[PDB]
Amino acid sequence: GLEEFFDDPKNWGQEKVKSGAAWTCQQLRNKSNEDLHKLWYVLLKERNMLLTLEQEAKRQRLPMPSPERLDKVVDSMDALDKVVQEREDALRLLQTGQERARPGAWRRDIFGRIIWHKFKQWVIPWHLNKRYNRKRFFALPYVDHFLRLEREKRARIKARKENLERKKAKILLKKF
Amino acid sequence: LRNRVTDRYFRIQEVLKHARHFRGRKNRCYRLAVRTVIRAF
Amino acid sequence: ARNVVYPLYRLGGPQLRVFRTNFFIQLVRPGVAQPEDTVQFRIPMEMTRVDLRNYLEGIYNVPVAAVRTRVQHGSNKRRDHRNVRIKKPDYKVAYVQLAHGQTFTFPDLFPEKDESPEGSAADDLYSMLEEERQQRQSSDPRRGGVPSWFGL
Amino acid sequence: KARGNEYQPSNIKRKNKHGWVRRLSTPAGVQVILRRMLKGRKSLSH
Amino acid sequence: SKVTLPPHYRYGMSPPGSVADKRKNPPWIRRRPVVVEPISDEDWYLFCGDTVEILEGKDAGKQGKVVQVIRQRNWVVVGGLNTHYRYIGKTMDYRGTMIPSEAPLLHRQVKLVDPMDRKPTEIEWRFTEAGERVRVSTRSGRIIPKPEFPRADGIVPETWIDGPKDTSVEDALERTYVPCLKTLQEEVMEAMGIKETRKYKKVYWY
Amino acid sequence: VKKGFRAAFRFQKELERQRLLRCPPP
Amino acid sequence: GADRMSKWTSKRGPRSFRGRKGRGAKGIGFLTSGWRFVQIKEMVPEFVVPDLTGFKLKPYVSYLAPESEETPLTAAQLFSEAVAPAIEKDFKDGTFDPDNLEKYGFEPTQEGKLFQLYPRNFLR
Amino acid sequence: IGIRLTLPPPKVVDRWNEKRAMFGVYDNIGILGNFEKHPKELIRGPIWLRGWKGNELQRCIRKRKMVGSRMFADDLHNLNKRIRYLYKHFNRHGKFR
RNA sequence: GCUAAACCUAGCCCCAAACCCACUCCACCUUACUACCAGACAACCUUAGCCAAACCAUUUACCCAAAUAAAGUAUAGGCGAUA
RNA sequence: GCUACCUAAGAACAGCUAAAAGAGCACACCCGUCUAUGUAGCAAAAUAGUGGGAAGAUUUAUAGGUAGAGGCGACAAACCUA
RNA sequence: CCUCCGCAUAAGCCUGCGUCAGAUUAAAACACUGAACUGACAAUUAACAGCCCAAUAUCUACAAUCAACCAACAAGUCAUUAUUACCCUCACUGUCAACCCAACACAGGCAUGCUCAUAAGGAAAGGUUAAAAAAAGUAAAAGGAACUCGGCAAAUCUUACCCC
Ligand SMILES: [Mg+2]
Ligand SMILES: [Mg+2]
Ligand SMILES: [Mg+2]
Ligand SMILES: [Mg+2]
Ligand SMILES: [Mg+2]
Ligand SMILES: [Mg+2]
Ligand SMILES: [Mg+2]
Ligand SMILES: [Mg+2]
Ligand SMILES: [Mg+2]
Ligand SMILES: [Mg+2]
Ligand SMILES: [Mg+2]
Ligand SMILES: [Mg+2]
Ligand SMILES: [Mg+2]
Ligand SMILES: [Mg+2]
Ligand SMILES: [Mg+2]
Ligand SMILES: [Mg+2]
Ligand SMILES: [Mg+2]
Repeated sequence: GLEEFFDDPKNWGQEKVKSGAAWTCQQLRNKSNEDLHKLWYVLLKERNMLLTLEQEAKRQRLPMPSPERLDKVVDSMDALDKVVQEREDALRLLQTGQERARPGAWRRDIFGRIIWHKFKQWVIPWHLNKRYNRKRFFALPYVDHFLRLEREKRARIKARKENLERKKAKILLKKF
Repeated sequence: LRNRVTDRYFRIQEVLKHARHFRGRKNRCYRLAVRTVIRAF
Repeated sequence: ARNVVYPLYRLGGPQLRVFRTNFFIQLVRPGVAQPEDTVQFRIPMEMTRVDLRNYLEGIYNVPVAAVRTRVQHGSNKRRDHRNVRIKKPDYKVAYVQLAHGQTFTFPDLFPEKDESPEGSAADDLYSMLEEERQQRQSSDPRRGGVPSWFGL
Repeated sequence: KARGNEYQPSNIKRKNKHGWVRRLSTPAGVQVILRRMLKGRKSLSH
Repeated sequence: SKVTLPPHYRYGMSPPGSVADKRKNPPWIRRRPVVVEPISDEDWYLFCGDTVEILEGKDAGKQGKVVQVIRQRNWVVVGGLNTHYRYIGKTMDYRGTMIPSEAPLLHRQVKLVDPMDRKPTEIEWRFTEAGERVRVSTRSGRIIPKPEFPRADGIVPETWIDGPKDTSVEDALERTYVPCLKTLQEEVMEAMGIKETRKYKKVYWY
Repeated sequence: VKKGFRAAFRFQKELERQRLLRCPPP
Repeated sequence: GADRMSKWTSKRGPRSFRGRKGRGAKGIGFLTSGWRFVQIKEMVPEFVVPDLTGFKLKPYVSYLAPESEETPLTAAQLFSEAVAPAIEKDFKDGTFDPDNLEKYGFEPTQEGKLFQLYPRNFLR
Repeated sequence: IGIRLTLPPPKVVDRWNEKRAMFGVYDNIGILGNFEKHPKELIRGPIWLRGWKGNELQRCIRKRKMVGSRMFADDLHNLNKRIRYLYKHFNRHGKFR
């Protein structure tokens, strides 16, 4: 029901809700997948209620009773997602020997940079895909001078950084 | 800026101390004080 | 789910199912007067009316009769000290109308507090401050400025 | 007459004349975008 | 909770997220950085909760307990010893309540004290062959212990009771996982009895 | 700032002389 | 001139530009001849919500619980705790044959089933 | 107003530095080392000026000759323009022709 | 005595050494930052001029092998500026 | 995205006299004859009045096209972002 | 007292006189507290409008103008059929404002519909005095272009001739 967007009515305006110990990745790995699913939905409802309370506190111009609860829930769901993703990654590596469950390819775009292009699951083959064949994955080498200029700019920034590190170290040693 | 001038104030005062009894802006402003002190000397 | 790639549906294909949804919604207090069966939510941009209806009836078992949505444009008028515009996020709000005649009034969460437990970290220093204030406010206009400390 | 109002805004004309697709449609426009990238502009096009 | 500080930011006896610190160092501020001694994480001996000896200052030779450690400026605040006086309750018609308030001390200004004779002593970090890693005094050669201090959680674990939303230890540690070659999707599908008979078909990725 | 010490010393002496002129000791 | 720095959204162009841009919501159907929108039931994500009546697992943990050394799960660990015991038993019994790894949990191709792993058929 | 109101921090100089105390050592190494090494080979610095004095135009020409193939593009454009300008100035302008 | 004044250190420069960078998820060549559809077009080419020749009309160093020396020599050239 | 010319597909033109009309009076609308003010001005070309046209070789919204050794021009050496 | 305004849509713009607090300060061409503002909070809800369509052949001489007589030229703004394929449905986006182009809270510029003076919308005078010079008007004895380069301007309604 809609009462699940709010906590126990006895806690309304009580300035403190003594609870903690967000879930740990190890403790979530200790659990099974059905338990993980059910706990995910429990955490989802708790997070929704906490977000509702935070927004209402902002509207009322009052501090949130215990804001760390939201952080605990958020990181607990992040740990649960990490555990599920780890199990999935291990299973995919075991069965197909692959990472990056989104297929892609190292390509080189119109500006001459090296990009990782992720695929887009179309329904017709690429050779008669009209929109796809308008993107250009090649150089046309009027871009090579710009590539060298960008490389030199990167080198200048790196040289400045190293020189500044040297100067700071020299000052530190000069005093101490 | 290798070795710019540091003691310009003392040269300005060298000229200006002979203008203290003048009248107008030439007792404090160097650009007019220098001319009037040259004429006075 | 959000920030994910949807499988491409082909005619005759299976049902698209999400098992651990990525949508979080806020139940907001209306800023204007609304019908008694209208509940106002603040939902992510990628959520739709069907998504929110299924969310409400599957997670909270709330019977939903209607859903309408709109996009509120956050202000891009505030300037930083560097004269850089600060953008308040655009968000999406939804008005849901309950199904079987139910009504919903937004609760009053913050009233009322009544507690007087013992304290040491802050209440002791508050007793400090209050006692010093109550003891050191004994000035006299009849004295004209002479310090009221010496016994002589 | 008065000649300060030479700008008559229209998003269609703007995007057609100085848009990303119009830039990339020609090797000269690609080099315009590359110059913007080299200079570090926050907006490479309209 | 997650706020990034400017590259040259002054740590100033108040937490970076505090209102006082926001007042003192607004984002517009730029001032000369304080340069501090570089000390690694494996040779900082004095921790929040041990007794130190003040070598010099307004009070030299008096023993005290550190109450706060600021590693970003090599600061240790000694409890109510190196103090100056200030007022806290401030109004336009009456102000009083003068209190002592500590000023931070650099780590050369204080030295560690061993509980045998209560004397200043130098500490070397000698790796014990039992597995743990603790401090050792130089002159006499004793094990100075890491002092017990309340943690940043603001809790005491012994006087802790489970709330209505806290899972108990038994059912939080009970292992229900059986490793399998099936995904979460298959497991929940079969557990909840969802029947899908039509098949997914070939799609072109590019 | 301008690097140097001679002008700074001269100006410090001038300021000390002016302070002595303004507030002569008994 | 025009605002170059503000993000291009669906509120900014003419009437045709509005309604084409969108805000990132995923489509659930198509448009027919009379501008009528046909919804596809299978294109709408169906929320798979479990039963929580007898579920004793709260969204927090007790402080009395003890710490444990972290150990991220690897494919090697999953294989060791999933297939190693069975294949060890049926090799000790002498029934293990290297040709048919299928009955140990492996499958040659991933096209046949519904939730294929590498292209990631499913949603989340 | 131009002068600082305070005295600058006193700058101490260690005259018996390692570098200051060892300055000049192994000079005259050719004279009293059987001329196996030249003192010009004790010089550290840019590759295009070690044991070479040169003019400013001469320095630019030498730098472009010796190291101008692995220079940055903008730096090399600047060097070419500087050589052009310096040629014009030292060959067409000034007193004493 | 107001306005003001003053301040070191952010950083930068020139060298040396060393060959340097870039997918957390999602989106981005269409009106870029847009989940999802049937003509498949496609790049490869001698710079010029200012300026100098006291005008200008042939001509006028500038190109990518460590240095140095041969040597500003042989040569070229409105045989002249210069190369 | 001004402006010159063009292409596609649009819109506007009261009332009276209607000779039939690149006809007349006359609004909206387009232009700018003369005067006065203004001249760091409301305005980097405006205001008030007065005027020419106003069913046409008219005015006008939208999108597109032609560009500088050029474009476009009912040739003013006009216009092509003051 | 004014209204030659206004209300919508399009285009443009993008939160830009809604609430609360600070108003000690800060922009208000001065002020109260709100158009030349600071922070927080809140709102624009689709039916209106955008966002369309399965192929392969085939069809499509007769304007509009109350479309009826009549009358034209510059000759025009709207249409299918045959066979195959197809039984799921109401998603997404715009929706605020005292607003845009002119460096401005600029006597300028700005498409269409609707009433053409209103049921919309607004205020020329900070206070005083009653000099000159200046600007815009009103009235003027007798005369009536004697003015002036010129009947410019103003007021009255105007004949005849010439050049191009
Ligand atoms: Mg010449
Ligand atoms: Mg000359
Ligand atoms: Mg000439
Ligand atoms: Mg006519
Ligand atoms: Mg007429
Ligand atoms: Mg002519
Ligand atoms: Mg002419
Ligand atoms: Mg409206
Ligand atoms: Mg202007
Ligand atoms: Mg009214
Ligand atoms: Mg007024
Ligand atoms: Mg008056
Ligand atoms: Mg007045
Ligand atoms: Mg008269
Ligand atoms: Mg006369
Ligand atoms: Mg006369
Ligand atoms: Mg007249």
